[PDB]
Amino acid sequence: RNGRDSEAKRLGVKRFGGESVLAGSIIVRQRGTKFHAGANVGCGRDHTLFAKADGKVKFEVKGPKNRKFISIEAE
Amino acid sequence: AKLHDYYKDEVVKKLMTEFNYNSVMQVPRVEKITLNMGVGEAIADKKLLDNAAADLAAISGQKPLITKARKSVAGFKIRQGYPIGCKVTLRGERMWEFFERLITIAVPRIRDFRGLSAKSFDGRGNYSMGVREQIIFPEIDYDKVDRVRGLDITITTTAKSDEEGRALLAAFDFPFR
Amino acid sequence: MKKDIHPKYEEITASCSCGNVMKIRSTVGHDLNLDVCSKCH
Amino acid sequence: DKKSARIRRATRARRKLQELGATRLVVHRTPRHIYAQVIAPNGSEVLVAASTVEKAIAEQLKYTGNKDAAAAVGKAVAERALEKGIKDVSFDRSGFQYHGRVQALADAAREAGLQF
RNA sequence: UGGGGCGGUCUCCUCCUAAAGAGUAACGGAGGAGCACGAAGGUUGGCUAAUCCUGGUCGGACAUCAGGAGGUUAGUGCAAUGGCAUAAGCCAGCUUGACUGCGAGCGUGACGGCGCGAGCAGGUGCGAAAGCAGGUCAUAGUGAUCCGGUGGUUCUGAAUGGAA
RNA sequence: GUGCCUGGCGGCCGUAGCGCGGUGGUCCCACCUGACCCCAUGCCGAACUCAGAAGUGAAACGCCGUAGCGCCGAUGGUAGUG
RNA sequence: AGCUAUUUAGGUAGCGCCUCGUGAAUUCAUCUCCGGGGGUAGAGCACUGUUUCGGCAAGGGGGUCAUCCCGACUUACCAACC
Repeated sequence: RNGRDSEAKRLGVKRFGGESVLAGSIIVRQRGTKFHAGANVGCGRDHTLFAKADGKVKFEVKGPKNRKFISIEAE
Repeated sequence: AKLHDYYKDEVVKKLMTEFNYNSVMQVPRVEKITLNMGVGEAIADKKLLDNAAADLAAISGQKPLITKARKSVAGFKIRQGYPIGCKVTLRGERMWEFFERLITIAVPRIRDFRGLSAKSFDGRGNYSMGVREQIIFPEIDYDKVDRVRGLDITITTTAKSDEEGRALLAAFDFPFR
Repeated sequence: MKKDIHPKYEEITASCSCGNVMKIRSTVGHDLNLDVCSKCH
Repeated sequence: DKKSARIRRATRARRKLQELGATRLVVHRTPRHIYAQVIAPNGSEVLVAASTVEKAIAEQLKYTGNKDAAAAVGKAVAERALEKGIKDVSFDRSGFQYHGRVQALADAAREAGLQF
């Protein structure tokens, strides 16, 4: 048997790279840690990446294991 | 330790000519030895381990560590997190002192033992040997013991070759064959 | 050496009828004689 | 292995500091010698590197590798920390157990005047 | 309900459906929840597998020892997806932040409502300190309003002082 | 003027990594001796730590070769597609 | 002629969509250049599933038998894992 499905959680990147954001704005709502927090970016309890300061988003790849990092350049 | 200095003198000069070791650090040094006591009957008897634990401590000079059940084998009625194994490691000064306790009076105490099954190696210079009894060790009182608990000894050295590891056993008057 | 968990030792001279009487840090009770040993087997 | 495990033991707190932007103070400890240096928050350049290998201090020491020697270098770096202009520094474990000489070195920085 | 009686379904979570933002239907396809934990929570410190390969008291492919390869194929209170060693996985010490008052700015909704959150004030705890802690790896574990109960609080209390 | 040495902290995360062979020790480093006590092992100075240090370059680690693999990789064609 | 909810399903309410009024920032749209995360088409077989035949081939059965506990040969037969 089946015939039931949950309602979508509306995830994804809320603010794409290259966007001037305000502090506290949500950048990425994910389940796991597909994207790790970088500079001026905090990671919520729900692994939701938000802005610690104002500035433009800079999606980058760092670390020895090549994982994506989101940093904000307060410019 | 009497044979620790005995090791420091005649064993190294013996090794320098047998395999032409151009370094004294290139000689295999006898490291830790473990006295394994995997009882296996600890499925319901909590008291059974305490004997072979304290007895293993009586055989050695320290209290052994209780080895918990790693996997979950339904065949032996065990799951992850069950106290069943028991082991004690002799390393350092007391490593040599216990070696004296065995190769002098305890090894010839094994019935009809004039030579050992030498081909029981690991492949990387370390020797293993299990004994079915406990009586062979001088610490056993014989009359107070209620069951034959056999222990297993591992000779972990830094030797990489088995015959080079057995060469280390040769310098300690080991009855082989 | 962690305290309280260790049994005590004693300077036990492994006595032999031939003369292989040598001291061993052991924990039995006394010094006993026997024939079959390292150099009397 | 010893060295490899130490680095994987220190990397936890070290990543927290590079996001905190704090001026760190790393400590390298070996049986024969003990090092202590200051690193600017950018991560590449170092400022003051006072260690036991500096013979200008070894001529006043007995044997590099003991507690008092750790207290000697901690004094030297903390004094030169102010001599170059480093006020507040965050101490770093660098994987070493905060008990022996490292604790002696950390005390030496605190009694000299360095802030932390 | 492809007409109805017989069986299912109705709220919530995961995957596919779903056409690389989000969303996205079927009596379409696979599964689960209606709790749990005083610690499985916080912090400090430490540690890291599975699976086999060898010689081994009983003991054998299948306990336990050591070596080796191997590499996260292990594990994560629970379903699946994502995540994880800087471990969130495992062990231990110390503890109660499973804290009160707020909340820049945000994501998600027609709305009700839900979710994330730096920083600020009081005060508490762990660590030498830097710092960290307002539940748990995250996503389910729950329901509006009315009526009424228990405790606190002069805020009101229909002449005034009280009380209901 | 710098060169070869090791060690420390990063940038950059495989053209940077394994594998094989060859070297390296005054210095640095690792290993090593001892451990009543600082501290520690749910057993053991293995690790942790202190006090020290003779010896060695074996192991580890560094470096030099080797491309047997790994990894990297256009031009062009093809698949697909607005 | 959609979304959400509804003893709701040819009804109704909120938002979307239309009109009139008023008020506002090159605000909005098209193309070019630049900055982006995506993982579908295609492609591929490390992982996750699964295919086929072939090999190993355990349980072995039964006989030349042991005509006691073993099991050798074994016609060859699926063929747990790899």
